[PDB]
Amino acid sequence: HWGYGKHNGPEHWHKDFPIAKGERQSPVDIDTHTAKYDPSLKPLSVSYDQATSLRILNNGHAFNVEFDDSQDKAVLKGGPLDGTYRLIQFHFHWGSLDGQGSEHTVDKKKYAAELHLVHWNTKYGDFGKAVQQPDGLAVLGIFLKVGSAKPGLQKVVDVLDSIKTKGKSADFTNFDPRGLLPESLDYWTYPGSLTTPPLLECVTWIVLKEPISVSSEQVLKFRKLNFNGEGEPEELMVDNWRPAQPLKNRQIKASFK
Ligand SMILES: CCCCc1ccc(S(N)(=O)=O)cc1
Ligand SMILES: [Zn+2]
Repeated sequence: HWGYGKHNGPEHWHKDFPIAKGERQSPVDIDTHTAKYDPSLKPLSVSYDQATSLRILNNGHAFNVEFDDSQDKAVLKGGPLDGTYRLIQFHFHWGSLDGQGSEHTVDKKKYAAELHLVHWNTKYGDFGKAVQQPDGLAVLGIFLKVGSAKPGLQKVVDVLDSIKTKGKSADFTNFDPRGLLPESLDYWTYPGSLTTPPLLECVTWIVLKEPISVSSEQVLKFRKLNFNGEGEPEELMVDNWRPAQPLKNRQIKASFK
């Protein structure tokens, strides 16, 4: 029954998921002055040209755009990563107001939202086995700020009316996630965790420095989704973000000088 409310939110999660107080939890604040350029990072490769989206689902916590990950169709390689990581889904976290919503922060700045493109390490065969490994997942995180509209987001925005409540899904084929990227692939990276229960410490985080701009109308439509199921009291799906967690014994590395 975890969620984002006062009675089931991030400050309660540790009771059922004690790893919430672990040594490599996410998100974190990215102190840009302390992060260090790492010459050992290889070029990052986002290869999404053959992506096969399938479906969009309101899971009661966010909405996921799901991909066919039965072959190496959309993959992430390079950067800090060893081997090949296959795209399985993306989703967002967002706020009730434009001044909050991101999970990672940059010098304590909160963005209006944060996109997570979730990938699993193909050496482990399936996502469920990958999440049991310290290098099982790679999540590409992209900040959203409110300004001009992001054209490649509009197809997502326009289907949300059909998945308003928890458990609803809709066909979402032929969506191109390349339309959600910014121009630059400059990034910060560090070892962390899933940001929702079960909070497993299996993620290499790659957080892009350049945000994408989305319009006020686009993010307003995110905020019309519901956490609740159909026929239940309406609880707007807003503020579905975990705050920054202690950095502990970690260093954030930058891909750029
Ligand atoms: C075991 C199922 C895990 C699903 C899940 C996938 C990704 C994230 S996030 N927000 O990108 O760290 C959270 C949860
Ligand atoms: Zn996420």
